[PDB]
Amino acid sequence: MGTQKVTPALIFAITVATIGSFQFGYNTGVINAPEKIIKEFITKTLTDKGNAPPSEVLLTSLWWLSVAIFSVGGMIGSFSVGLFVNRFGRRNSMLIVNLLAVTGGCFMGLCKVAKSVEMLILGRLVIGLFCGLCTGFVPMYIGEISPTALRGAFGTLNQLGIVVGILVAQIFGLEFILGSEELWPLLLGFTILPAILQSAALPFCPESPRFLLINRKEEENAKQILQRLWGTQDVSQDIQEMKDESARMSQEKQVTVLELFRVSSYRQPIIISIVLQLSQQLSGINAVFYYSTGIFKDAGVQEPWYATIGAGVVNTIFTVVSLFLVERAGRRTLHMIGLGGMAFCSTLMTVSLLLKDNYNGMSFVCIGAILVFVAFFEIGPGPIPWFIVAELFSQGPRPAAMAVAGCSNWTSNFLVGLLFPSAAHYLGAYVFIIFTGFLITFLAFTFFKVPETRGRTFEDITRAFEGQAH
Ligand SMILES: CCCCCCCC/C=C/CCCCCCCC(=O)OC[C@H](O)CO
Ligand SMILES: CCCCCCCC/C=C\CCCCCCCC(=O)OC[C@H](O)CO
Ligand SMILES: CCCCCCCC/C=C\CCCCCCCC(=O)OC[C@H](O)CO
Ligand SMILES: OC[C@H]1O[C@H](O)[C@H](O)[C@@H](O)[C@@H]1O
Repeated sequence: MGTQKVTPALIFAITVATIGSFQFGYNTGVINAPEKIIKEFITKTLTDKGNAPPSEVLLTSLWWLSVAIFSVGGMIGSFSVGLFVNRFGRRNSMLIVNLLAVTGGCFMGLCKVAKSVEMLILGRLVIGLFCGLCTGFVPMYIGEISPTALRGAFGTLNQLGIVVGILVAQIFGLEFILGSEELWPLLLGFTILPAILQSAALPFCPESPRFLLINRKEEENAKQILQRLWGTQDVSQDIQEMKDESARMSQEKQVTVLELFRVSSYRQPIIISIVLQLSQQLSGINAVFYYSTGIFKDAGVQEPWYATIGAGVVNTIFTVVSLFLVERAGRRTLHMIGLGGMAFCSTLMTVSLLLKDNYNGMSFVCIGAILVFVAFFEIGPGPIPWFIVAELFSQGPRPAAMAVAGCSNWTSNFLVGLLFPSAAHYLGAYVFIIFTGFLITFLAFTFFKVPETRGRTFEDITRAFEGQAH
């Protein structure tokens, strides 16, 4: 660490940033529990306005839209971060977009008294736009303000917020809390509250000193912010690394999305970045989490909702585990262990499901395979892809790279949700071998293609990619 310290100022800045991480997880998970309540609302709204009750095809379509419009907004929002972070800075970008969070949350809080299914859909679209921007803003901000030796650990706090957000959404979704016919608008409108908290706290967070020095050429301002955030007057190594990056950025054209696919020096890290996002989403994690309740039920769990909250607890615990390991073990090891362990668990889900009606006891194996699958996911493929893109690029290309990577994350998220019900319909229990195939494929890619970034400066990582490109 040299003289660099973890100050209360640093903890404060990063915690406040990860409120957007909490928003992404909360809004990802909140919609699942009140599904029947919300379909009832859709039917009652369509009839109360005169129309004939929806068929189940129509109800399913409108519910699918209510869920999926979120991912569409996330695809658009994540791809749009480059429009914000260089124009307003990283800190102010997070501040401004909470207008989206409050607006989207109000559309969802008010759709029932407005008797407006459109307002529900618009809300989920707006909150997806917000969350898409967040999933880009937060790791960029944390990656740019963390000490190098702790960039991975601090990067994992983003995923910690996501999984804490999911767990809170599951808990609030319990019917004796907010997941009731009366209170489900509050379950969705809750997202306004973190946003108000974060917006109150963000002015007191520092701008990224890398943004200030490199993008804005304010060396003295950056240096002062670094000295306070890290609790030391000696920041010469880091300042000089930033001046190196500033010199490099000055000598290369402004980076565009398309250019990331033309320049050889950028093509390797952007392929890595995109592939690592796929390895997260094409693990099937959101298919496994969402369908876990029905799988638990078919395995005999008498109260399957508490087993899914158990999965959410496991999801949180092993994010903390990854947090305390990623600087020791490094990115490669944790990510590969997660992919490999998930490969085993998804395969075991297929095997247990195929045998459980014949072999007494395999039901307990289905239950364990789901829970262990989630633990392995959070060892690496959960947290690492969200923060790794920030450390794979230097200052100039990072916003356009994270726009692309994040969009690929949301798009593959969408594609799993789009295609999984059909594949499960044809393949039954074999559907999880599809995720096994991706997991194994991406484990091979990781072992052969993903450099170790732990404890390395951005300049050192970028130089290695340029050396390879030569
Ligand atoms: C000033 C007026 C504000 C209005 C008052 C309403 C505030 C109530 C909000 C409660 C939930 C907030 C949850 C915020 C999310 C916590 C972030 C997190 O989970 O941390 C991630 C990781 O641990 C790295 O810190
Ligand atoms: C739980 C009561 C059962 C009755 C209602 C059945 C639906 C709930 C099923 C799983 C909840 C999982 C919540 C945790 C969040 C999972 C993460 C996720 O990806 O959500 C799925 C996707 O957003 C949208 O399909
Ligand atoms: C007839 C289809 C079922 C009715 C609607 C329920 C499905 C969720 C709706 C859109 C998925 C949006 C894509 C992003 C969602 C995350 C991936 C996911 O959750 O996959 C599981 C999903 O429930 C399915 O496979
Ligand atoms: O905890 C798992 C959640 O976080 C992951 O990093 C993904 O961003 C999200 O799709 C998933 O539902």
